[PDB]
Amino acid sequence: EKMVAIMKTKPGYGAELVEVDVPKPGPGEVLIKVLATSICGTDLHIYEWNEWAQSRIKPPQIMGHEVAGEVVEIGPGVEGIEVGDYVSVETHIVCGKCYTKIFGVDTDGVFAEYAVVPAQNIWKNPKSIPPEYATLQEPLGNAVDTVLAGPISGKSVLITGAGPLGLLGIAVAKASGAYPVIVSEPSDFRRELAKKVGADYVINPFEEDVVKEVMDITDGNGVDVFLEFSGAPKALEQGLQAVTPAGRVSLLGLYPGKVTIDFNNLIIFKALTIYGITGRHLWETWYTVSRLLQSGKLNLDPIITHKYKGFDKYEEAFELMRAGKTGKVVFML
Amino acid sequence: EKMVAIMKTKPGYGAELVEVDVPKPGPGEVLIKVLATSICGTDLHIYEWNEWAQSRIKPPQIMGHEVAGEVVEIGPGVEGIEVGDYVSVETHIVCGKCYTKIFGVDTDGVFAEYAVVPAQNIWKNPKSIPPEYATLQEPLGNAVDTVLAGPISGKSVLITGAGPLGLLGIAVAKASGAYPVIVSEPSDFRRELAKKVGADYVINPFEEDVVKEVMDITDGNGVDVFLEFSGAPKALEQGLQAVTPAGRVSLLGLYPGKVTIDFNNLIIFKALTIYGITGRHLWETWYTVSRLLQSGKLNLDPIITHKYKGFDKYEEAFELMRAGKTGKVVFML
Amino acid sequence: EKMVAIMKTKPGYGAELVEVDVPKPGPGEVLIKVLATSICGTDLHIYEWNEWAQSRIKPPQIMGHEVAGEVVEIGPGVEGIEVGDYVSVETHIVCGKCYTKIFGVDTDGVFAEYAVVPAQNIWKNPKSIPPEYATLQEPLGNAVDTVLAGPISGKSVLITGAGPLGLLGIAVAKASGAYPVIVSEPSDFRRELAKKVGADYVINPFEEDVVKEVMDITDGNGVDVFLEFSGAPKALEQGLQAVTPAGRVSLLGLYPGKVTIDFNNLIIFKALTIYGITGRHLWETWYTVSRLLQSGKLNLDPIITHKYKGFDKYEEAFELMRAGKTGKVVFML
Amino acid sequence: EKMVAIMKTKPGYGAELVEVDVPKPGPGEVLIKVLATSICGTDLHIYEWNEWAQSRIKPPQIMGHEVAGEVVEIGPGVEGIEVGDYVSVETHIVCGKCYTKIFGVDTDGVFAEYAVVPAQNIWKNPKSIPPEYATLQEPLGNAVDTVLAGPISGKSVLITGAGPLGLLGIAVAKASGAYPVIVSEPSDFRRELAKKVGADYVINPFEEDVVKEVMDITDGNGVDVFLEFSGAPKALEQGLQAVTPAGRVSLLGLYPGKVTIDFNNLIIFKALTIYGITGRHLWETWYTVSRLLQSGKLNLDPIITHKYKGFDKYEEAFELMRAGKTGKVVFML
Ligand SMILES: NC(=O)c1ccc[n+]([C@@H]2O[C@H](COP(=O)([O-])OP(=O)(O)OC[C@H]3O[C@@H](n4cnc5c(N)ncnc54)[C@H](O)[C@@H]3O)[C@@H](O)[C@H]2O)c1
Ligand SMILES: NC(=O)c1ccc[n+]([C@@H]2O[C@H](COP(=O)([O-])OP(=O)(O)OC[C@H]3O[C@@H](n4cnc5c(N)ncnc54)[C@H](O)[C@@H]3O)[C@@H](O)[C@H]2O)c1
Ligand SMILES: NC(=O)c1ccc[n+]([C@@H]2O[C@H](COP(=O)([O-])OP(=O)(O)OC[C@H]3O[C@@H](n4cnc5c(N)ncnc54)[C@H](O)[C@@H]3O)[C@@H](O)[C@H]2O)c1
Ligand SMILES: NC(=O)c1ccc[n+]([C@@H]2O[C@H](COP(=O)([O-])OP(=O)(O)OC[C@H]3O[C@@H](n4cnc5c(N)ncnc54)[C@H](O)[C@@H]3O)[C@@H](O)[C@H]2O)c1
Ligand SMILES: [Zn+2]
Ligand SMILES: [Zn+2]
Ligand SMILES: [Zn+2]
Ligand SMILES: [Zn+2]
Ligand SMILES: [Zn+2]
Ligand SMILES: [Zn+2]
Ligand SMILES: [Zn+2]
Ligand SMILES: [Zn+2]
Ligand SMILES: [Zn+2]
Ligand SMILES: [Zn+2]
Ligand SMILES: [Zn+2]
Ligand SMILES: [Zn+2]
Ligand SMILES: [Zn+2]
Ligand SMILES: [Zn+2]
Ligand SMILES: [Zn+2]
Ligand SMILES: [Zn+2]
Ligand SMILES: [Zn+2]
Ligand SMILES: [Zn+2]
Ligand SMILES: [Zn+2]
Ligand SMILES: [Zn+2]
Repeated sequence: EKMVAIMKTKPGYGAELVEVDVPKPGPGEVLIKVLATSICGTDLHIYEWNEWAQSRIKPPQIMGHEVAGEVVEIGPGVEGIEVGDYVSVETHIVCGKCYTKIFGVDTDGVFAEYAVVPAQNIWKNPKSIPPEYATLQEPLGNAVDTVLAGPISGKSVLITGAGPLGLLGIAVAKASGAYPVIVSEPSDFRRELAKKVGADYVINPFEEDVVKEVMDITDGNGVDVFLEFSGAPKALEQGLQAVTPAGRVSLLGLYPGKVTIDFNNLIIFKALTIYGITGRHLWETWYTVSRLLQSGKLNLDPIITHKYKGFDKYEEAFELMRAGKTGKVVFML
Repeated sequence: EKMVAIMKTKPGYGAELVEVDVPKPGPGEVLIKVLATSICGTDLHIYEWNEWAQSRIKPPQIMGHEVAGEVVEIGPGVEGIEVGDYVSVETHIVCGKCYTKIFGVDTDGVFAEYAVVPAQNIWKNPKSIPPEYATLQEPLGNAVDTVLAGPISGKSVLITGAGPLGLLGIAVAKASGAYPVIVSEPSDFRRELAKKVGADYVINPFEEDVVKEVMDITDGNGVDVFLEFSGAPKALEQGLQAVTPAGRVSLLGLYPGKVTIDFNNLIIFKALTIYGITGRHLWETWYTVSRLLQSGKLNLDPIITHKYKGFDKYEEAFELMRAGKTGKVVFML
Repeated sequence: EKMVAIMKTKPGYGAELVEVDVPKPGPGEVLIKVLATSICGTDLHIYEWNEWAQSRIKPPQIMGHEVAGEVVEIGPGVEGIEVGDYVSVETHIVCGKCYTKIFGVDTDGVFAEYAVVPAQNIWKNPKSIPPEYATLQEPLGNAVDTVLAGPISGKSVLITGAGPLGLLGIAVAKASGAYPVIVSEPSDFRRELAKKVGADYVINPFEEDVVKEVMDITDGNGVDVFLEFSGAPKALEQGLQAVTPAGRVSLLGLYPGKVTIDFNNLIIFKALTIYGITGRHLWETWYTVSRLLQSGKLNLDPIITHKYKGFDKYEEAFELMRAGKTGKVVFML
Repeated sequence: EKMVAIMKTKPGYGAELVEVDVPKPGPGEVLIKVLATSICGTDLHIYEWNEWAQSRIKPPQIMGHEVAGEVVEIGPGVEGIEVGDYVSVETHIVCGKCYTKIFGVDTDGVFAEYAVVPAQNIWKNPKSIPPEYATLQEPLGNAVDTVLAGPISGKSVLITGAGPLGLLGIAVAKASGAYPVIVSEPSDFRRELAKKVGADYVINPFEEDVVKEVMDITDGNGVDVFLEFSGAPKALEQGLQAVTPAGRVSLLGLYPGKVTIDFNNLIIFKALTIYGITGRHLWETWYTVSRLLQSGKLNLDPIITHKYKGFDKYEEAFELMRAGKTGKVVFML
């Protein structure tokens, strides 16, 4: 039995759409049939084959890691998982000995009709959640950990960056009672998506003064919460200036390099609480994500800008991403 | 200049609708013109004149404490407040020396066309918030402190009691991303109001087994959060049984007397976190309430079951309350 | 090769000192040579063979669970543990699937010269910690989770109950900067031990009014923290009355049955934070315990009232415990 | 009646020891007789008259702000304070309207035999606390807010900087159960003081590799808590590298200017919690400080390196400070 897969055949740009054997689940593994799979920034780096990918990816290897699938076969030893289960996957494979590898980065991914998954990284989904939303749970998890690092209901918020993560952040913040949610994004396309998801105010940082606008919106008090989703040094500076004294900051975005910041006046004298964010990858975050999805309060439709039937148009998909003309791209099978 | 007022003229049942002089604001006080004022359980006790009222109320005295008004005159010394300001009032008058008196309980209230208010208890409202909603801010504050005593977004919740406070609790929980929100209320009328506000599931405790139903809804895990809004001993027992181990409980409801509870198995062995709730009455809670109101996410319309024009039908209003046929009653001026 | 062991041979009172084969470690297990082992309340119940033991203990079975030992042999599969390692044991054997069995309760214990231990429940000890202190880590863990459930440095504290757990609680609280630490204990012997460990004030509840004394010590403010280590209904009532409004309570002690408490005035109106405590049994607590032991700040010497060489005098040990004439009893090998 | 005072007579270096009228307390003020007063970094800047002082100090003005005194006269309106009360002073005079001025910076200080103090900034001291320790409460408050920003008992700690604040930090951390407490300080004199206060390990950053040493002490895990008390850019970098992933950081030290930091790897990928610290100046911190002082657990003797009788040798005192040959200097009256 053969299957179609988007694979990084060798070092270099792009990828190849090929047909390989349907993998067989070994001890502690299960086989899932892919229903939907979405593309992430990490996948784009592997595609473009940058410095990062050039040092960690070992081709040939199937790409992708975000998925919504159905278990079709369970390997030896597996317990608690049955054929027919609707599932998604946690990408971080931890060892549990730390004081490890990433699914779809150090192993074959889910951009194929079927995929092998370690049983321990399986998350069961309620049948009511559509595949196109279920596949966004890993990214949603990062957004949830960023937004909910502290209290947010009835709090004013400044979100810098409206890429897919920032958009998911807006959706989580609004569903969590945040108001007003202010979003700064230079891209016209993404700034408009932010508005559609639910941003109460949007700011174009290349045409307006972010801090001034925030001060106007918050009557000079600043925002209670600043969430950094862009990775732009300037945005970090602006948010630290815009956050109210004793406010909370969550940093998810990754910068080009080191950043030069006025710690004395913006962090120390303002007595801020700053949380560095990276994926929890523990079930607690997944429980929160699942419930928010089941609640119907997450306005995700505007975020899914592209839905492809099959993997055939993969090249077009990756190109649209590089051109910054996408929110979230999903492959439907 | 005279004004109409609902006043507790003397000890006994009921109250009198009279006309008295429009009060004049003294040092540290301001005069507000009432736009809307709502009735609370405390007001009903003063009306019925029970043991509690019989020991603290000193008639004659104007009733009521929940209000939305406009400042028409500022007394001597007052700073930061100007004529024309749209405001609401914090009822607890604290001393700031503790490690005191209640507005509308130990002083004249707001069930009149005008009312004198200590400047320090004034809260300025954004002009966008309608009077009928602004007057519910004190009760909303109790609901916010109960619901938001801990994390709630993407958490399952059991609310026992759907009286006005429980209804406001449901509205706050839903706006805060809680799901599913399960409400137990024996009253058919109020149980239906709960559904209209936004309860995901409702339970009639006199016809169903609360714990069983919760277990069914949560697949045997129990709820992450239990909020007690009824004051019924049985409900407290049920919630403690229904809450997941290591879950959180917020207790607002007041019981008839002491309660007998299995601490060993329900609290200690389940490692619960229990918060006793009573009104914050500090600005932080008011900031949260104001933002949630401005967000438009609080489904308050179903809670306001009665809107009276003027105070003339006050007797009918209080009677409907005793008959348990109301959510929140508001007087519009 | 044979070894001496204190074993519950059959249903009934007492136990037998016998000689059995030195167990052999199977897959995922290791064999430790016991250096020191201490007696706990649970062991006494198994000895006395009460209702609880009569329903869970399946004789014949080696008693005891608190230990400090040295690994002498590692079973198949075991990684991270080498022969010669100085270790202690976590008693709760969890499954990791919950939203299980207890070492020394549902399995052979450590009251023997050698004992088999699941590798996953092994905790490595720094060689600087003496065996007689290392064996008290499980009980210390319960005390740490109770005392440190919230902030405690520079906080006033009321501890009810000075049994071994309460004594360990006093030691942890003092090492953590608590002051003053007030201890209520009716037993003259244990009340004196409390003073020796480091209690700043002691109260004899059968001769004095606990709440009055606390109020005198705290100038009418009450204590910031109330830790219940007795399991006595009256003590729970007194602590809830003695704790300052908005204070914190940690409940570890287990009551005879249900308790009748004034929730309205003592918990709700005082806006308390109540934590039900039961053993963490996760590494975080063990890390805290280990560091506190290494710090030399825990005054444990007064708590170890009896040190026996070998198991021969086991009957005398258990009897002294029932007579309430002990703090902590340790068997040295 | 005249009194001696250390006063900044005019712009420029140094100060003058003069005799002026004993001030009289006006409305809301009280007069205290100084028993002990200590010198702070702020006082040294006013003495040296740097850019900061050159822009905020308005001479003539009495210097100093840290004090332990006795109330000798109460002004009009004052309540709750009686002649004979042993007190200390909170330096931050807040307005309570914020979403202001500093005692001893924008007003006459306490380096005189008597001083006028706003009643609201008075803190009553237990008579058991010696004047030389009571006068260190404001600085201790900064140290407490830094150390206790999060949990610390049984946690490993790295403190960078052993100036007076860092020394007080070490004393608070040890009294709070921290272990091991690692201190990095280039000054031989201060590094030795750190050891005397109670540091478990000391590091000379100009002769050793701080991170390497921390890794050796913590077996490659890093410290649970990093407290920055130096204000040195390099120290901030080292602590962020030395703190364990998901650890906590408290920043009190103020840097020369902006700092360039690797946010991606040290804060974001390590999921740190960072607290910017500046003085609480609210009673809660004062309550904690007072109890820790009453506990006798703070090893403050080594920190007080100089005790002067009277103000006569003020010039010598300030010079010793600039030469970095002091811990804390106290004037005894
Ligand atoms: N810490 C973690 O664990 C983690 C995990 C995943 C992704 N990330 C990071 O989160 C960030 C967002 O990732 P993404 O997938 O949405 O990528 P993205 O490429 O879509 O970038 C986010 C957005 O920032 C916008 N932006 C650029 N300069 C800006 C400025 N000055 N102000 C406001 N917005 C500005 C861009 O136009 C873009 O739309 C990245 O830095 C990514 O590397 C972090
Ligand atoms: N702690 C505080 O600071 C504070 C402040 C205000 C009000 N309260 C209390 O909050 C509670 C609710 O007040 P409210 O104004 O909404 O009053 P309410 O009279 O409307 O009572 C709440 C609801 O509980 C329902 N109920 C009765 N038995 C029940 C059961 N077994 N299970 C579920 N529901 C049951 C009643 O039918 C009613 O609709 C009261 O106990 C009130 O005294 C507490
Ligand atoms: N929740 C958990 O996970 C857990 C785990 C272990 C032990 N425990 C419980 O912790 C408690 C203490 O256990 P222990 O081993 O120290 O037992 P213990 O028998 O030594 O009892 C504690 C002390 O309470 C004292 N006491 C009795 N009445 C009192 C009163 N009115 N006021 C003050 N003190 C009073 C007794 O004299 C005794 O010294 C028990 O209830 C035990 O069952 C709970
Ligand atoms: N944020 C606030 O509210 C606040 C309030 C008061 C003081 N402070 C600041 O706290 C800090 C400490 O003040 P202080 O009075 O103890 O002053 P201090 O002059 O005594 O300086 C602290 C110590 O840092 C040491 N140091 C210098 N470079 C170092 C390095 N690379 N590694 C380790 N130690 C190094 C110095 O030798 C000195 O002993 C300062 O930056 C001060 O301005 C902050
Ligand atoms: Zn992804
Ligand atoms: Zn704009
Ligand atoms: Zn434009
Ligand atoms: Zn990741
Ligand atoms: Zn994940
Ligand atoms: Zn009310
Ligand atoms: Zn039903
Ligand atoms: Zn029915
Ligand atoms: Zn109230
Ligand atoms: Zn209030
Ligand atoms: Zn034990
Ligand atoms: Zn006594
Ligand atoms: Zn006696
Ligand atoms: Zn246990
Ligand atoms: Zn344990
Ligand atoms: Zn100072
Ligand atoms: Zn060294
Ligand atoms: Zn040297
Ligand atoms: Zn200051
Ligand atoms: Zn202060």
